[PDB]
Amino acid sequence: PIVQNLQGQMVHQAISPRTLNAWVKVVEEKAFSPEVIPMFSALSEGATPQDLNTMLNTVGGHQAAMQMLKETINEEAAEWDRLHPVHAGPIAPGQMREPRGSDIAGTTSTLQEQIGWMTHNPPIPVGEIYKRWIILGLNKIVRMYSPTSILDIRQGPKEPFRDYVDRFYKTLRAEQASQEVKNWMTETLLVQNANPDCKTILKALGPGATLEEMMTACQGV
Amino acid sequence: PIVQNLQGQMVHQAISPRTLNAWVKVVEEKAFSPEVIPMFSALSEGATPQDLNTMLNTVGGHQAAMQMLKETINEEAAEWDRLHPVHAGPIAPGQMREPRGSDIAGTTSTLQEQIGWMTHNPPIPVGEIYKRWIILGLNKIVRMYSPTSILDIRQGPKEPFRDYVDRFYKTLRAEQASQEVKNWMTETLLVQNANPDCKTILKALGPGATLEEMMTACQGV
Ligand SMILES: O=P(O)(O)O[C@H]1[C@H](OP(=O)(O)O)[C@@H](OP(=O)(O)O)[C@H](OP(=O)(O)O)[C@@H](OP(=O)(O)O)[C@H]1OP(=O)(O)O
Repeated sequence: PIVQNLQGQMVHQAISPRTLNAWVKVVEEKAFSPEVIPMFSALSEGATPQDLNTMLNTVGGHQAAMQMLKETINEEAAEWDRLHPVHAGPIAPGQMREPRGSDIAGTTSTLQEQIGWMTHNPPIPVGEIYKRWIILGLNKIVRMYSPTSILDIRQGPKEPFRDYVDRFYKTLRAEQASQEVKNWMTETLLVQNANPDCKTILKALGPGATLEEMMTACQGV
Repeated sequence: PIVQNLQGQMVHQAISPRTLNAWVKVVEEKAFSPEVIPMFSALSEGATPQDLNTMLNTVGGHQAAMQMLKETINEEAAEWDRLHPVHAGPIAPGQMREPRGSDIAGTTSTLQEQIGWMTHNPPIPVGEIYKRWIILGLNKIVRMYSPTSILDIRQGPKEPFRDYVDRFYKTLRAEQASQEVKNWMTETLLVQNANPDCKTILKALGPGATLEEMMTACQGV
């Protein structure tokens, strides 16, 4: 985080040990359930790339996943570097050097330049692009850790409908696809994969039946 | 048919050989299934009654069918004679005479007469009336040659609903009862005769359901 001192100049503030330990416990306990992404984005609000690096390195276990995240961050940094070629020439006192692909990731940047980049007007959000790369990696990790694809979620012969819907929507949350495909999956795959006992009821209800109506109608079975 | 020559005068043009060939194929191979009527009504596009008789001689091979067709033509001609009593008196020399029930049927008329009748301002259609009588006869023949009654169209244990609906509608179009009985058949007899699973879904769907919703809800069963 970045805060203003008494004089009003921006000063970095280290993350409290409570937040850091909460994030570490979330990563080590939850495996990589899909709710880690919102929790991470809530715990890392307006943080400098050094803070993100601390929040990532501090994790003790799940080292394979952190390695995959390292690979994804490196690929995104290389692509960004290719997109922005270096402008040769001395930097005027009124500006600062343009951050390269690895300057964003914090492997070759000091704290002061990172503070200066996004506190400048107009701002260049190093933190908000680094967090985008990290979240893009976490999406792949979460998708990998989820057991089964959405197309293989099937209600058992005896399973209650509420548990089946819970499994289906957990898997769909873990799924990686655009929003339109997710809407189609919600509309059709839910009815299509049900057990024979509830499939007839769901078809008889109609094509525009809301989730509440389906679950209250299939409550007994 | 009727065409305009190089001098702007309407002149009869004979039916091309392959159109008569197509009609002969329709008569001899379709076994008077309910689709003979649309194909006749297509092949006889704007034909003077001489061409209608030329196409009709093909049915002369079937003794019973031609007898039914001739009886219906004669009955409609008698009704036409009754409803249009011949007026005795002088007529404007710029107008043609009046077509008798045996002159709209091309039995006692010449080609120039029918050309003048059809190419008139306002036109007096003889081809269309003759075609309507022929279609009445063909409706009677198609009804006679039906293979099964509407009450015997029952979906099989595993026949898809689409095939059953197509069979049912073909049989209903052959039998051609009145309109209200047709609506009652479509609404109720269609649901009644279905196989147990589709019957269950259709009953649970509700009463007064359009065909689209029935076929959409009963798609994969
Ligand atoms: O009554 P037909 O002698 O068999 O005439 C047909 C007819 O031509 P017209 O109606 O212009 O006389 C076809 O026209 P369609 O209405 O089917 O389109 C045409 O076929 P094209 O459409 O391909 O022109 C075909 O011509 P073709 O011989 O090139 O197949 C031609 O048959 P004839 O040429 O033997 O008269």
